[PDB]
Amino acid sequence: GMFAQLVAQNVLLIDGPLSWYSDPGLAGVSLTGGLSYKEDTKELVVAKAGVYYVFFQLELRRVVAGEGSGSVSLALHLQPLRAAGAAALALTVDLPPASEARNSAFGFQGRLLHLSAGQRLGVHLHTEARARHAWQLTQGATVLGLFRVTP
Amino acid sequence: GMFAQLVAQNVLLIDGPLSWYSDPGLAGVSLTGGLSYKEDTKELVVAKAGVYYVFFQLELRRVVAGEGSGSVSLALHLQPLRSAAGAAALALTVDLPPASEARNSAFGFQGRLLHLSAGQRLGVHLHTEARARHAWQLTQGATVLGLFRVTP
Amino acid sequence: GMFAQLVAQNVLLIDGPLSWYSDPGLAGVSLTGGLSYKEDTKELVVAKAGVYYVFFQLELRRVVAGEGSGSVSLALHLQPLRSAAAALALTVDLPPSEARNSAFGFQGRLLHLSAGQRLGVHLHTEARARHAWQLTQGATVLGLFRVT
Amino acid sequence: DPCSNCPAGTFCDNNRNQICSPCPPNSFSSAGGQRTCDICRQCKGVFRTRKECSSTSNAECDCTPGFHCLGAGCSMCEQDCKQGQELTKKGCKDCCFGTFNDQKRGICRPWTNCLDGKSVLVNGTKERDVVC
Amino acid sequence: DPCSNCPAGTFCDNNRNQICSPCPPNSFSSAGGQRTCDICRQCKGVFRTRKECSSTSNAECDCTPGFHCLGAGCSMCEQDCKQGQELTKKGCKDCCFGTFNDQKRGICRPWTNSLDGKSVLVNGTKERDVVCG
Amino acid sequence: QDPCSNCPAGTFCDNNRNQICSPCPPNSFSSAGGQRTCDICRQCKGVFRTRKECSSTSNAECDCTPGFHCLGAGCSMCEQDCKQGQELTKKGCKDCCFGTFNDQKRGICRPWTNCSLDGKSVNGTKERDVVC
Ligand SMILES: *[C@@H]1O[C@H](CO)[C@@H](O)[C@H](O)[C@H]1NC(C)=O
Ligand SMILES: *[C@@H]1O[C@H](CO)[C@@H](O)[C@H](O)[C@H]1NC(C)=O
Ligand SMILES: [Cl-]
Ligand SMILES: [Cl-]
Ligand SMILES: [Cl-]
Ligand SMILES: [Cl-]
Ligand SMILES: [Cl-]
Ligand SMILES: [Cl-]
Ligand SMILES: [Cl-]
Ligand code: NA
Ligand code: NA
Repeated sequence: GMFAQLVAQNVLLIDGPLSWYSDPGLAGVSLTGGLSYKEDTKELVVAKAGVYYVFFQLELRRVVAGEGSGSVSLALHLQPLRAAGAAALALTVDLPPASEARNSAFGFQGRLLHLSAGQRLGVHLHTEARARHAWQLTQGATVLGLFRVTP
Repeated sequence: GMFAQLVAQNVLLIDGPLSWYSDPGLAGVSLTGGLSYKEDTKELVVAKAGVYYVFFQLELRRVVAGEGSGSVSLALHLQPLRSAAGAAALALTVDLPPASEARNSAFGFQGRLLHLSAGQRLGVHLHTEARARHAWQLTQGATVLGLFRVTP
Repeated sequence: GMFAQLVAQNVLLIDGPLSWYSDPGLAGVSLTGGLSYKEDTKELVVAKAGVYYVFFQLELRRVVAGEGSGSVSLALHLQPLRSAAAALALTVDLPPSEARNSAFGFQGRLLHLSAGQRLGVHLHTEARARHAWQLTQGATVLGLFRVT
Repeated sequence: DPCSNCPAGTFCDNNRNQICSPCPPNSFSSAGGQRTCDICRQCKGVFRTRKECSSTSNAECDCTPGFHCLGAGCSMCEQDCKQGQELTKKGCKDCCFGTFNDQKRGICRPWTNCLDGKSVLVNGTKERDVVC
Repeated sequence: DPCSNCPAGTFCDNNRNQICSPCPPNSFSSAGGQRTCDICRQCKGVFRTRKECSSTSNAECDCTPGFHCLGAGCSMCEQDCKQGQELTKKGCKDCCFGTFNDQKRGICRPWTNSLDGKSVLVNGTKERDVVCG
Repeated sequence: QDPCSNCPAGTFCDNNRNQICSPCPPNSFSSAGGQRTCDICRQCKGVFRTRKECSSTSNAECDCTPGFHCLGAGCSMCEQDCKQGQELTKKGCKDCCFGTFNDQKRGICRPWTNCSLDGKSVNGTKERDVVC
């Protein structure tokens, strides 16, 4: 087929681009057909042009008790810019206040995107820092995926 | 292929049916195969019958500081009704956080497989628990209805 | 094609495995191709091996006024164990108030599934008056379709 | 279409040549024509069955003893209104000023006026009538 | 590619042989080359239109009377700063200690001064200047 | 029969290259034989420290940095060291109960000394033993 799924390496909440596990021996990871990962630029590279369902998942875990609040965002950016500062897919998850047993936070978003040949997909993580040491990415749960819909 | 995506035109929170940008020159918008949009009835019209994954996305933005609370809902309705009455094939509620420390947005996503008939018309009703309907608004280019055919 | 959707039977919040409506005469329910449901073990059985998009939906409704809080979780488990000692996992927080009487969850990903792979879903609840909340009927859904 | 001849209580079975199969257990169809039957409403926990599910109509719920329905179609139960309060459509609200309710599950009556040419021995509250 | 010759204000129409179609109504493209046009920013409710949407540039919003912009690109409106407060980039914050603002939509000035050799008839407040004797 | 059933823990059964047993890739592990993939190694960063290194055959274990201590099964979160009045339990640093005190940080609650049973005069608090 024509699909891919990547699992984020990052655990700490640092403003900047996410790195991705891209080896299909890893669980939760797939690359098939004309899809590949540039380790240097941290980009998912699409070989054949078409319409894809693209989704990303974001899960956070409280790691210091009774501490940490704020907001965390993911933003998918295309390259080449298929306008200015175009965010093809964007997800914000609110971190509940420091309370009775709300130690996790989930986000899922999906849509159909038209993607060109050689289109590069990268994901920027932004965090509204409020004790960003008290929260961390849940490992094996921040996922970027896509599969081709166009036959 | 066999798919479509529409972007809502609406920005204000008014009880009633959503209008949709349906021109494929617009970004985030696609119509392909036997799929079309009735501008008058505000309905997405499916030509070929089958099983589709249908999703919709809902994003809200606080537009007056320190103000606005409540609840906002989307409801997909089929026509003719695959069944009964008041059948809501897909339904999403997003809670608006209270008027607080920097919670100025709100996201919703829901998806499922739906069996859709030939000529099936899909429309979306927006409902709002008005607490402040002036304080919150739909985030533009982010309230999306989509589907693609799963049946070969 | 190659897909299925199941609707949970369960309404009460009880720790344990979910039962599923699996008859395609029911609304919101489909089974097509090599996909079937074991009524006894409460498992969805996959015939042909491949990559599937698998999703589940979870909706809760407050059923006693001014009461009930806590947390509710779904967990998909594969059998045989494809990799180690929860393939998909969703938590929804129950709000503590001014009319938040519902709670939604959706999660989806691509999963590699083997021939005869059995998918079952365990419901876990952080009990805090678990009589005050219930599953919204016809809204807790497990689905998948084949991508390969 | 042939589906337009399947009566309420059956579905039009697309899997077996558009034939009219009975609705499967715990489901119903209220109209003829339907390609599927909707699941029967369940009434469990705080809920109880007022009306049984039939092949042609959905079940209706009520509340267990100690509780009473609320919302359209009994969407939730609410604990029986206490001493100071009274049952409205949108829940057990407090009695309004000048009125009282003495019993549980009761209705607010207006305070007696002590216009009657007498003295207020004891003041009126949300739970209790004026004393004279 | 032929799309690289479609100017800002058109899109490169993949549906009709890579030709340059005008952007459709309520959309724009700010660069040449684009395969689609972005939706025009809407300015409704509390919002008003500072700059109209063109085929080549997005609309800019401002706020209605009684309210003022906040955030980059006027992301939200805020009610005009009251008596004790003052307008900052991150909202109407209170005047600091030592300072006051008397009018609505005003700016904090420092309290008048013991250094002038007079007595405190009335004390200084977040809303009101000191009243010397 | 199944060739994957002969790949030992610390490899995966590589479906991409004719069911052969490849080593687990860096920062992954497999604790059983047979697996078609290796699970990602647990990361221990920020407040977390590494108690046990990830191997090809076992996941890494985390502990907490100085000033903090583990909480939950498998050290799911860290918690600041219990203060003066409190004591460490499985579900977090709770207050010392009535009748008991803890004087030091990271300490354990002992019961208040009795002045009346010892024939003397007295007041105890959550932080401090009784003023005999
Ligand atoms: C009753 O309340 C009124 C004021 O509403 C007050 O004047 C009067 O003293 C009260 N009487 C008693 C008996 O408490
Ligand atoms: C100690 O507390 C008790 C009540 O718990 C009380 O009798 C007494 O006032 C207190 N003694 C002193 C010395 O403060
Ligand atoms: Cl990291
Ligand atoms: Cl292209
Ligand atoms: Cl509008
Ligand atoms: Cl697009
Ligand atoms: Cl179906
Ligand atoms: Cl509608
Ligand atoms: Cl049940
Ligand atoms: Na134009
Ligand atoms: Na690797």
